[PDB]
Amino acid sequence: RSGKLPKAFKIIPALSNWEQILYVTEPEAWTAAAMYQATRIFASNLKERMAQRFYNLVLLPRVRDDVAEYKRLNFHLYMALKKALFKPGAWFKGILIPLCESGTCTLREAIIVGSIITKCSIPVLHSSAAMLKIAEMEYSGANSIFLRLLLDKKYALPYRVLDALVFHFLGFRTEKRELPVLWHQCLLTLVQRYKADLATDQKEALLELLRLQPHPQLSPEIRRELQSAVPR
Amino acid sequence: SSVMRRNEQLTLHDERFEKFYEQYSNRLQEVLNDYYKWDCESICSTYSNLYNHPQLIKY
Amino acid sequence: PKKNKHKRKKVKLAVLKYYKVISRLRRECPSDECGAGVFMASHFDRHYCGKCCLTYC
Amino acid sequence: FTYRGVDLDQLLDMSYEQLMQLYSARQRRRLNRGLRRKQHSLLKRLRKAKKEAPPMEKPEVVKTHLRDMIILPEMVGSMVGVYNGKTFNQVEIKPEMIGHYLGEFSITYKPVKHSRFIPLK
RNA sequence: AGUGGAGCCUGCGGCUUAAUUUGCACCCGGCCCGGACACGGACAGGAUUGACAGAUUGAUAGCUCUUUCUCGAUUCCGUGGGUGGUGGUGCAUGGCCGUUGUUGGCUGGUUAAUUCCGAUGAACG
Ligand SMILES: [Zn+2]
Repeated sequence: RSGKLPKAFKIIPALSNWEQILYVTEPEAWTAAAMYQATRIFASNLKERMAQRFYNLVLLPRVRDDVAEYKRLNFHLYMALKKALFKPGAWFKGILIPLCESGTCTLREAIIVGSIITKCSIPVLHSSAAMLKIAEMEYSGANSIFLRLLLDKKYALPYRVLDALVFHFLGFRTEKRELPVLWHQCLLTLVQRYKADLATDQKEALLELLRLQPHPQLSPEIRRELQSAVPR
Repeated sequence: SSVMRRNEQLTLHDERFEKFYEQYSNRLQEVLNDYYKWDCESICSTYSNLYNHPQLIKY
Repeated sequence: PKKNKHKRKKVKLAVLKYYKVISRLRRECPSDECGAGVFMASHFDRHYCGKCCLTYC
Repeated sequence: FTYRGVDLDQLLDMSYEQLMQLYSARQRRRLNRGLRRKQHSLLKRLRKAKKEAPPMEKPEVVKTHLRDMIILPEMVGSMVGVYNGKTFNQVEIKPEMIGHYLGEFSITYKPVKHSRFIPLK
């Protein structure tokens, strides 16, 4: 509940055989504040790789089945996930992307960790890596949220990342399945932020995408933003 | 990768992604041994109304 | 009784006190991970390593 | 002063276990049932307060929430402040206070301190 | 037979109270956290993270108050009648339950005990 942690628990960042130590500590039987303190000590004084392993093994299944149980995130769990975000690279390669090819990510987890994305400034290079590794993977109802919010981060986009994203939109030519209003929201944020970085072939490419995949409400905004774009 | 590319206008940085896709004790015994009467309405009766009268002009 | 968040004392040029001119004005941490730059906090009775947290008196 | 025909000096010199018979039944049952960690904690704090005092005047005040201490002869002369729910009452432990609880000496409630029509027509 | 009288208990009012919660809800103290967007400030000369020891405290505690060691861009300060999101709430809306017969089929410790825990399928209408 509260009070000082034992000093035998604050040495695990410097301890070698961490796997059996965490296993005998029974990772499934923790409370919220103890997990928050564990993420604090494993994101403050720790290195990248075994912190990433911690993020894979313990934190991600716990937050997943907790939001399955309660349809919300606990306060200490939210603080723990923010403290996991304090180390960018381990968090991306350990929490976000593993949840991305997990395939069973729901909308609630996606919007929660996207809110966690938006609440803190991240490095541009890790964000570009996230966009590349999320554009190379298949489309669902959850990865688009990270697309939309990390385009709303409005960073200096590398152009290979732009080629990967437009290559995904090349991947959507002739599919008939009705992609939601959130798809057009992601396209709206993309053409609102990076209309000044698009070449002409990108312009007519998204134009014929608009022709092939229409939208009764937001597609006039996409036509307006494409026709009012200053070339790079 | 793709086939449609930059073609113009000043690529700044070189987009390092090679570390992302291809990524995937005496102190012990020492801490082990360390383990073991007025209000706003009544006060209005205090104010008088007979001191600073302006001088009256009669008809 | 509102809880004000702590603010770190922004000291001017914290680096510019452990050297001369050459040598180390503070001693060095003798640990395995700590050394050759991990300088030793010298408080009025006691000595501190900021990474591995050794207690030297 | 004396308590049950016993003076304070040997009362301090008496044991914990056979002081029990001198008290009343409530206190004896409490001493049967042991004392908790906070009890010896504030015992150590009042001892430290007595130790660091100059030998001419009374020691410093030690304050607590803990209302269910029985006053033991160790505590005679101490400067103890007990929370009565809102404030702290500071009291000197007299030898006459030797049986009661601390919570008796800081009351948690305040005393209660609490024109006819005549016809004119 | 009573009640209305008396003592005591209880219910509404009212009075005292920090509170005497109400048609543990109340009070006194201590923690913990608490947007982005825009614009202006500080930031590698360094933003910021973690911390032993001692203290305040009703108690301990880098969740605070001293003294410096370290992490370094993972940033933090101010102003908005501008939105808002881990918000609450209804409708249309796709999947999925339950709802309105017939015949078969033992390593271990433990107890009085084939005792206890512990490993360990089919058709017919
Ligand atoms: Zn060291």
